[PDB]
Amino acid sequence: CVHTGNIGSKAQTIGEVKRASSLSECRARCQAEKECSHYTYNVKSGLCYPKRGKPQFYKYLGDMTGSRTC
Repeated sequence: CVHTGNIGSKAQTIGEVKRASSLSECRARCQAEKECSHYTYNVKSGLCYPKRGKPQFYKYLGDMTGSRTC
């Protein structure tokens, strides 16, 4: 649900990519958008990708995709 994985999602980010100091932060960033079904937190650059709609998973080292909430 919210344990790293290193999987990126090709699902459209619901807005501008905001950087998050933690994956936890990016979770709250997803909790913000009602459309957000999951988020891809790129821990590597520290970027948070709150993503809407259905997901699409790919192997990206650094991308932690939390399924919105666990």
